[PDB]
Amino acid sequence: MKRTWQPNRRKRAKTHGFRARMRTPGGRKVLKRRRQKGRWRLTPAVRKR
Amino acid sequence: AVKKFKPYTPSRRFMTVADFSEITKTEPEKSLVKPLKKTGGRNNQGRITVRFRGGGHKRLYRIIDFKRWDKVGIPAKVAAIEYDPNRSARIALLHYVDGEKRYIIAPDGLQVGQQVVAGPDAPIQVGNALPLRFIPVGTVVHAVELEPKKGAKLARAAGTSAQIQGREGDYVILRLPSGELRKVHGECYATVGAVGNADHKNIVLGKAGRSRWLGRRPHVRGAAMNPVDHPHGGGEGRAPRGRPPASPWGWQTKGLKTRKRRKPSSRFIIAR
RNA sequence: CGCGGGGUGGAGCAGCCUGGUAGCUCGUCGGGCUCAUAACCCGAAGGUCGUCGGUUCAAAUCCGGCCCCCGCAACCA
RNA sequence: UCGAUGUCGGCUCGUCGCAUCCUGGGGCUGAAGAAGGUCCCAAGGGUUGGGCUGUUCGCCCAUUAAAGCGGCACGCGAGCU
RNA sequence: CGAAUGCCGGCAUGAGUAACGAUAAAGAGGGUGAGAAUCCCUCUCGCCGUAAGCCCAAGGGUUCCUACGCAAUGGUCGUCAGCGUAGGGUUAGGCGGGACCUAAGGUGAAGCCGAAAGGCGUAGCCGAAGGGCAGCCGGUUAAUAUUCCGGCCCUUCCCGCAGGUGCGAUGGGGGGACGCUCUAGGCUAGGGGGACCGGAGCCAUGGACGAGCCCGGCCAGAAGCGCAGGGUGGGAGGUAGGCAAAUCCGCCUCCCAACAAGCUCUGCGUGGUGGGGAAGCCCGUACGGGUGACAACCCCCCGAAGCCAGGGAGCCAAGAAAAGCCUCUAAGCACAACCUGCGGGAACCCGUACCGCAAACCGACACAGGUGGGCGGGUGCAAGAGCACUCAGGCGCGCGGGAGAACCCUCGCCAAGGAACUCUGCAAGUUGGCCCCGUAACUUCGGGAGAAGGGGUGCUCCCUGGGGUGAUGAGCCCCGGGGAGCCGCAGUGAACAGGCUCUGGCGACUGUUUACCAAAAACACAGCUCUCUGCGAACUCGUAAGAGGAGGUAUAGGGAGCGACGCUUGCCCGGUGCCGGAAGGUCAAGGGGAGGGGUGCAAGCCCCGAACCGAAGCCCCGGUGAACGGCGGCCGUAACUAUAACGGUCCUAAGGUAGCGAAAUUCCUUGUCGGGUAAGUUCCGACCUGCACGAAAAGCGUAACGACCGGAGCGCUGUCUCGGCGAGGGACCCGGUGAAAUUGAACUGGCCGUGAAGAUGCGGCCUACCCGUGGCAGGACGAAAAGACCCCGUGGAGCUUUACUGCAGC
RNA sequence: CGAGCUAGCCCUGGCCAGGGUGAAGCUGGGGUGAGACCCAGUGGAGGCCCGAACCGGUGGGGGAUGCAAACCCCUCGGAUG
RNA sequence: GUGGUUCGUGGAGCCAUGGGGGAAUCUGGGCGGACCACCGCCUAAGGCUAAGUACUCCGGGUGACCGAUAGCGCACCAGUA
RNA sequence: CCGAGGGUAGGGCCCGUGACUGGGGCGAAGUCGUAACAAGGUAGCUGUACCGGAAGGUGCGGCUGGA
RNA sequence: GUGGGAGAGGGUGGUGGAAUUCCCGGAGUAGCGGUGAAAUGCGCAGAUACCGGGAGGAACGCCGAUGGCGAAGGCAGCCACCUGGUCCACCCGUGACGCUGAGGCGCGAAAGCGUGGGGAGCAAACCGGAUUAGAUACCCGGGUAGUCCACGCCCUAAACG
Ligand SMILES: NC[C@@H]1O[C@H](O[C@H]2[C@@H](O)[C@H](O[C@@H]3[C@@H](O)[C@H](N)C[C@H](N)[C@H]3O[C@H]3O[C@H](CO)[C@@H](O)[C@H](O)[C@H]3N)O[C@@H]2CO)[C@H](N)[C@@H](O)[C@@H]1O
Ligand SMILES: [Mg+2]
Ligand SMILES: [Mg+2]
Ligand SMILES: [Mg+2]
Ligand SMILES: [Mg+2]
Ligand SMILES: [Mg+2]
Ligand SMILES: [Mg+2]
Ligand SMILES: [Mg+2]
Ligand SMILES: [Mg+2]
Ligand SMILES: [Mg+2]
Ligand SMILES: [Mg+2]
Ligand SMILES: [Mg+2]
Ligand SMILES: [Mg+2]
Ligand SMILES: [Mg+2]
Ligand SMILES: [Mg+2]
Ligand SMILES: [Mg+2]
Ligand SMILES: [Mg+2]
Ligand SMILES: [Mg+2]
Ligand SMILES: [Mg+2]
Ligand SMILES: [Mg+2]
Ligand SMILES: [Mg+2]
Ligand SMILES: [Mg+2]
Ligand SMILES: [Mg+2]
Ligand SMILES: [Mg+2]
Ligand SMILES: [Mg+2]
Ligand SMILES: [Mg+2]
Ligand SMILES: [Mg+2]
Ligand SMILES: [Mg+2]
Ligand SMILES: [Mg+2]
Ligand SMILES: [Mg+2]
Ligand SMILES: [Mg+2]
Ligand SMILES: [Mg+2]
Ligand SMILES: [Mg+2]
Ligand SMILES: [Mg+2]
Ligand SMILES: [Mg+2]
Ligand SMILES: [Mg+2]
Ligand SMILES: [Mg+2]
Ligand SMILES: [Mg+2]
Ligand SMILES: [Mg+2]
Ligand SMILES: [Mg+2]
Ligand SMILES: [Mg+2]
Ligand SMILES: [Mg+2]
Ligand SMILES: [Mg+2]
Ligand SMILES: [Mg+2]
Ligand SMILES: [Mg+2]
Ligand SMILES: [Mg+2]
Ligand SMILES: [Mg+2]
Ligand SMILES: [Mg+2]
Ligand SMILES: [Mg+2]
Ligand SMILES: [Mg+2]
Ligand SMILES: [Mg+2]
Ligand SMILES: [Mg+2]
Ligand SMILES: [Mg+2]
Ligand SMILES: [Mg+2]
Ligand SMILES: [Mg+2]
Ligand SMILES: [Mg+2]
Ligand SMILES: [Mg+2]
Ligand SMILES: [Mg+2]
Ligand SMILES: [Mg+2]
Ligand SMILES: [Mg+2]
Ligand SMILES: [Mg+2]
Ligand SMILES: [Mg+2]
Ligand SMILES: [Mg+2]
Ligand SMILES: [Mg+2]
Ligand SMILES: [Mg+2]
Ligand SMILES: [Mg+2]
Ligand SMILES: [Mg+2]
Ligand SMILES: [Mg+2]
Ligand SMILES: [Mg+2]
Ligand SMILES: [Mg+2]
Ligand SMILES: [Mg+2]
Ligand SMILES: [Mg+2]
Ligand SMILES: [Mg+2]
Ligand SMILES: [Mg+2]
Ligand SMILES: [Mg+2]
Ligand SMILES: [Mg+2]
Ligand SMILES: [Mg+2]
Ligand SMILES: [Mg+2]
Ligand SMILES: [Mg+2]
Ligand SMILES: [Mg+2]
Ligand SMILES: [Mg+2]
Ligand SMILES: [Mg+2]
Ligand SMILES: [Mg+2]
Ligand SMILES: [Mg+2]
Ligand SMILES: [Mg+2]
Ligand SMILES: [Mg+2]
Ligand SMILES: [Mg+2]
Ligand SMILES: [Mg+2]
Ligand SMILES: [Mg+2]
Ligand SMILES: [Mg+2]
Ligand SMILES: [Mg+2]
Ligand SMILES: [Mg+2]
Ligand SMILES: [Mg+2]
Ligand SMILES: [Mg+2]
Ligand SMILES: [Mg+2]
Ligand SMILES: [Mg+2]
Ligand SMILES: [Mg+2]
Ligand SMILES: [Mg+2]
Ligand SMILES: [Mg+2]
Ligand SMILES: [Mg+2]
Ligand SMILES: [Mg+2]
Ligand SMILES: [Mg+2]
Ligand SMILES: [Mg+2]
Ligand SMILES: [Mg+2]
Ligand SMILES: [Mg+2]
Ligand SMILES: [Mg+2]
Ligand SMILES: [Mg+2]
Ligand SMILES: [Mg+2]
Ligand SMILES: [Mg+2]
Ligand SMILES: [Mg+2]
Ligand SMILES: [Mg+2]
Ligand SMILES: [Mg+2]
Ligand SMILES: [Mg+2]
Ligand SMILES: [Mg+2]
Ligand SMILES: [Mg+2]
Ligand SMILES: [Mg+2]
Ligand SMILES: [Mg+2]
Ligand SMILES: [Mg+2]
Ligand SMILES: [Mg+2]
Ligand SMILES: [Mg+2]
Ligand SMILES: [Mg+2]
Ligand SMILES: [Mg+2]
Ligand SMILES: [Mg+2]
Ligand SMILES: [Mg+2]
Ligand SMILES: [Mg+2]
Ligand SMILES: [Mg+2]
Ligand SMILES: [Mg+2]
Ligand SMILES: [Mg+2]
Ligand SMILES: [Mg+2]
Ligand SMILES: [Mg+2]
Ligand SMILES: [Mg+2]
Ligand SMILES: [Mg+2]
Ligand SMILES: [Mg+2]
Ligand SMILES: [Mg+2]
Ligand SMILES: [Mg+2]
Repeated sequence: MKRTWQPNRRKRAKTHGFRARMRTPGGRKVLKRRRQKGRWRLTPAVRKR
Repeated sequence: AVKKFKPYTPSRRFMTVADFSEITKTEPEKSLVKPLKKTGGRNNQGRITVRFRGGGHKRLYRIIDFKRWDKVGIPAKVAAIEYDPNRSARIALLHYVDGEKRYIIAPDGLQVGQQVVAGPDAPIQVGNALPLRFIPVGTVVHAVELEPKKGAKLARAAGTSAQIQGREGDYVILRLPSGELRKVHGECYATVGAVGNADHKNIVLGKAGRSRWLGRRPHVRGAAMNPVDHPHGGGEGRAPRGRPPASPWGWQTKGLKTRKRRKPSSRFIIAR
């Protein structure tokens, strides 16, 4: 059947990107938490040009 | 007149379509004056706030003239009468000698080629606009302003009118389509005649689809729902209500008057 | 089986809960009116209060046990 | 037996008890014969096909030597429905 | 530490067990190799072929090409690989994206709002498979190419020279610019045919040296033409509108046009040049190379859904924006500038490999699932993207080999009987395409209808009739009709392709829903009715601002119910709701102080505090049922009995009318007649004693409609009597890889007892050499899930209201 | 933190072979005082019919440590809304 | 009308205060738990102000702290796979 | 080829029959009430419409076969 | 044909006042209504009665008749338009064109039906109050369809002279 993962680079970027997270206090805290944690990747890596 | 069909299909046996014979050879509209992009959307910034809206034909807005006092004294020739997707009435395309082209909402009896004009001057004829004062008591009228210089707001639906009843210092009394008795300021413009397309009420949609074409989504009964959804939801195999009939939001829907009492508008109203 | 409602002249109903007196209606009987009958009028009688028992100074009336009458319930399986 | 014993009826397969429906053996009979009634021995084998109902049962249809009762977790769902 | 269905780990059992992922299928010879069913090569075979073939987009991201490799990954093997090591490989002014535009939406200076964080928010900005925009055809690489190279062709920009003109904008206007369905003409794509032109070869096995078989007979292309079509009127005056201005546009007014004549713009045809070019055969490659060839490269036909495109015609639901483009002027500039022609010079950034219906994307897997767009050849079946076969192209689905038991899946066939099977004809059968006869009740006059039931269907020869395209003829192509005749069991000879009726229920109907057990009679629906709302509407979301409603205005918008259509919807307003009542009763804060207390020496200061004044709500008075709801008991009575039109009485707010009625409703019940049957708890018609119908939670009907539910009959069958044979895939045996839940340990028999009451394990007796293998499924209260019912717990949640208590709201 | 599954709405694009039946409306004829209306012919309507793609998920069987945490075979509904 | 305080409307002050009314400048004002007298204490409606105190990313010392199933999640290129 | 007739299939008229049901005819002395004939104690009749155990009543218009 | 006349003859548009009902204002107090008599009912929440104002619907008093017109059903305030029939004078033109009329076709009171509109009075149904033995009636107080209009149906009558 159709599963739940339907990859889209634009969506992944607009949805979970560094700039989206930065836009709101909710998201800014996510970066803070991930930084303090020592996460190698703050936001998902969306590729291609 | 109303177009009628033979039952060559079920739902074609009741279906019924407007007569478009008053639609003069001018079916597609007029750029310049109108159209605008019209912005379909069944809801506010976010959430739906009027249920069951959506779908249905794309539209172009015809930006019509609801304040006729710009062109006081300037007459215009009625050039055409065309279909307007965004109202029950039809609209008149008129050419002002000025050059300017406006649409007026098209009254019953309006003929193409006719002369029409607005102002204190203005022969009392179908199509003309006047401040309510100079209009003879008892004449039927439409596109009436509520307060002066604020635009036509009463009687624009197809086949509607108001009748002038009497006067009272600065106000003339109106009898509105609903039957209400209203004091409306003398200085309010209103155009003589009834609205026309009066056979609008006689049309039978005929099937579900037609409803959808006009963007009317299926309306579901409270009875059909559940207690979470509606006061009428549940219980077992059908149910008669079990309380005084209500809206989904709990207010009673048979009888409960809802106009706020202390409206300052009150001292200008005399009926139902 | 459990639940609670009734048994009052010939018929249908009051009366009880706040015991002490059984009343209304109809029908029955005698008298009248009419040529006559019905209607009307004037008068008149008729109830061991379902049946056993005590409760009491006294039970239609309060309390128990049976007697038929009516209405309710009888559910998860 | 609730850290589960699947619960009606049908179906397949059975198998047992006899307080025996049929067939064998009998006694009494208000047993002439034939046919019954009834009781006593006896389970070795038998114990049909349908209409209606989920039905068990039952009621009919047409036959029969007869159209037996009951147990086996209202036998049988790691066999079916 | 021994138990916590404990935690983490390791290793056992089941077990050499089930499996090895589509039943599209394989065999052999030769190579390589330490080692081959599996790797390369060849021959033969089978499978896709509106794909299982090629081209995009998304997503993936080294998976591409090559050398050397086989420990692992591959469901076996592997010399192979999408795997391991290394190296190479993606070339653009013209394709796509960006230095262009705007959509919903986002963002957002002005502005408004919010305890904060933040929420709105016109102008502008951002935002794309939408608008705008200049590249076609061939060649070379192991791997890239509309990117390189070849030929032919364009686009901007910047500086020049040459000629024209009032040039000039983010501002005006015009255009871009828009639906659906049906379409005409002329073409192109693609396809068929050819005695003609080009070709290696070919006569097989009885015949054919022949218009014989086989292969192939194009591609691109500026100008100028040619054909088809798209667009457009030209003058002059007046001008108060397009938010400054206008020579523009708009509105009047006259003349000329009414035509595509003329202007331009597309597409196609031709085009200077350029390019490709088969089968076969010989080569050594994994693959591509030469030869055929100096290839030929020509006529006929069919022909689009594609091109001309902003084409036309009808309809109602009435069909984006902005820029590029044309123009009009404004400031300003007019030694500037802009247009046209020519020259030279400038033209950046990112993507470009490969997979791409799948072994590289989404599903933990090399997964039988999912995944948008374009091409998708031929022949035959009426047609088509259907179906059968087959081009090109691509596969034989990464375990094999044997055997030929039960039993299972998938299939085929059956005497006689045809529903007896069964909860049901569940399933399976029959039927099946086209043409032609031929068709009922009913009906809203459409339909019912493919009603039913029928016949025709091939091939041969003769005669004969319309078109199409060609000239009016030839052919090639599409449709017809008539007449003889041949053959078979059988002619849509294979494949795709209704079983038909009758009568009830429910719902009108197409529609919609429980993604992953219910598709319905539930939802919706047109339509009907009630009720709210006069517009800063009611209603909804948000504290707000604000937005929806709606850029709507009572023929409009919200809420409820009912649900096409026909005939209809009775009576009760006592209770509850809703509505309407300047009276009255009651009523909080506050107004009011008659009056009483606390202090003080007093002036004072501080409390209590009754009259009466005080809203809405209630109470009370009214109305209202397509508002919540409701719509009776008993006793008698007719000249056969029976029965009760008739009466008496109690009670009510009023006591169910019509129309249905043992029902989707009927307990007693298989009610009672009647029909269908040999037989009928079901079905159909009736009676009515309606446990417990009933009129908009609508009542009684209704043609048509339905994967809805019930009953009946015909037709037909393996459903059955009642089985039997046959096929393929497994099962079984050999080689290879090889799991699982489960498991206190086990050396694990019957009966009769007994035991916590159903024993392999206790008692007595009975039987029983040790161990396996294919099978059946009675038992181990077998496995699986801390029972889903039940009850408990002062455990939890969703729900309702005249439970309490608050809160938003009014 | 989630509408990359799903539920609706908005904006922009796309897809729906091939047949059937043949409404209005025109056109001619008939009819009439003018009509209505009736005939053909044309016309090409429709939550219309058959049937692919495509969107479904009706009935049965299979599958059930599956190929699959919804699948496969036969069968069925819609397919210009 | 509320918060703060041991204070939950209590006899409820004091300190903060959203709403209404609304003074004085020392013979002025507040408080000393309703209030009033008396006796006392402070001087509101402007601000600033070390130190003693809290913490422990980071460096150092020390442990009747662990010693690779412990000790931080990580002794190991871990907020990695 | 035709063709008596036989078979399958579907329609047309007619007759018989049917639980049950509708109203109808006739049947000496059954119940109910009084509609009509006298102005019939509400003038009557009437088409239509609703309602009622029943004659009947009533609404609207009409008639004189009444005042 | 020529020239005249009477008419509630038909259709559409427009319009006048009287009266009833309701709302509003004034003034006004204890009953009004109704009948054979009563009661339901209306009214101190201010009725009836009177004044003034507004709204709306239907019907046109006097003239009016024993009258006029129409083929019938029918048709009545007033105005205009559109329009049918008809009588009279003259004897002007035609020149038998004549009468009836199966079917067909139109017309057709009232009540009723459809969709829309309107609704003042009245008024089937219905509810009450009296009268009755009962009264689903007569009388009384309410009241819905309807009566009114546009259009479409219906087609019957004591459509009677
Ligand atoms: N022939 C009379 C027709 O039927 C009806 O009349 C019938 C009934 O009304 C009538 O019934 C009458 C009754 O009215 C009257 N008051 C009492 C009488 N005993 C009855 O009588 C009836 O029954 C008896 C006995 O059985 C018979 O002998 C007698 O013939 C018969 N008429 O009997 C008639 C049938 O015979 C209509 N009313 C009348 O208009 C119609 O024309
Ligand atoms: Mg525009
Ligand atoms: Mg947002
Ligand atoms: Mg609904
Ligand atoms: Mg529900
Ligand atoms: Mg709720
Ligand atoms: Mg609720
Ligand atoms: Mg129910
Ligand atoms: Mg409810
Ligand atoms: Mg339960
Ligand atoms: Mg248990
Ligand atoms: Mg256990
Ligand atoms: Mg024995
Ligand atoms: Mg014997
Ligand atoms: Mg047995
Ligand atoms: Mg049993
Ligand atoms: Mg038992
Ligand atoms: Mg059992
Ligand atoms: Mg089972
Ligand atoms: Mg222990
Ligand atoms: Mg352990
Ligand atoms: Mg373990
Ligand atoms: Mg095993
Ligand atoms: Mg085995
Ligand atoms: Mg195996
Ligand atoms: Mg395999
Ligand atoms: Mg090797
Ligand atoms: Mg094939
Ligand atoms: Mg790699
Ligand atoms: Mg490779
Ligand atoms: Mg190699
Ligand atoms: Mg391997
Ligand atoms: Mg694998
Ligand atoms: Mg590699
Ligand atoms: Mg740049
Ligand atoms: Mg940009
Ligand atoms: Mg932009
Ligand atoms: Mg925008
Ligand atoms: Mg924002
Ligand atoms: Mg673009
Ligand atoms: Mg480009
Ligand atoms: Mg490649
Ligand atoms: Mg210029
Ligand atoms: Mg511009
Ligand atoms: Mg512009
Ligand atoms: Mg030979
Ligand atoms: Mg060319
Ligand atoms: Mg200007
Ligand atoms: Mg070559
Ligand atoms: Mg077009
Ligand atoms: Mg712009
Ligand atoms: Mg490339
Ligand atoms: Mg590529
Ligand atoms: Mg594809
Ligand atoms: Mg594989
Ligand atoms: Mg796959
Ligand atoms: Mg797909
Ligand atoms: Mg075909
Ligand atoms: Mg094709
Ligand atoms: Mg195919
Ligand atoms: Mg057989
Ligand atoms: Mg046979
Ligand atoms: Mg048969
Ligand atoms: Mg049977
Ligand atoms: Mg059986
Ligand atoms: Mg059946
Ligand atoms: Mg079947
Ligand atoms: Mg059926
Ligand atoms: Mg049916
Ligand atoms: Mg349905
Ligand atoms: Mg679905
Ligand atoms: Mg489901
Ligand atoms: Mg379905
Ligand atoms: Mg909101
Ligand atoms: Mg708004
Ligand atoms: Mg809006
Ligand atoms: Mg509405
Ligand atoms: Mg409903
Ligand atoms: Mg319903
Ligand atoms: Mg219904
Ligand atoms: Mg009702
Ligand atoms: Mg009530
Ligand atoms: Mg009430
Ligand atoms: Mg009331
Ligand atoms: Mg009230
Ligand atoms: Mg009050
Ligand atoms: Mg019954
Ligand atoms: Mg019932
Ligand atoms: Mg049968
Ligand atoms: Mg029977
Ligand atoms: Mg029977
Ligand atoms: Mg019901
Ligand atoms: Mg109801
Ligand atoms: Mg359906
Ligand atoms: Mg079989
Ligand atoms: Mg086999
Ligand atoms: Mg093996
Ligand atoms: Mg042993
Ligand atoms: Mg035992
Ligand atoms: Mg032992
Ligand atoms: Mg033992
Ligand atoms: Mg077992
Ligand atoms: Mg078991
Ligand atoms: Mg178990
Ligand atoms: Mg438990
Ligand atoms: Mg408790
Ligand atoms: Mg036609
Ligand atoms: Mg069509
Ligand atoms: Mg369709
Ligand atoms: Mg299902
Ligand atoms: Mg279909
Ligand atoms: Mg406090
Ligand atoms: Mg103080
Ligand atoms: Mg102090
Ligand atoms: Mg102090
Ligand atoms: Mg400080
Ligand atoms: Mg560790
Ligand atoms: Mg260690
Ligand atoms: Mg008959
Ligand atoms: Mg009879
Ligand atoms: Mg009478
Ligand atoms: Mg009488
Ligand atoms: Mg009388
Ligand atoms: Mg009458
Ligand atoms: Mg009456
Ligand atoms: Mg003469
Ligand atoms: Mg003469
Ligand atoms: Mg005549
Ligand atoms: Mg009438
Ligand atoms: Mg209607
Ligand atoms: Mg009245
Ligand atoms: Mg009397
Ligand atoms: Mg009355
Ligand atoms: Mg009539
Ligand atoms: Mg007369």
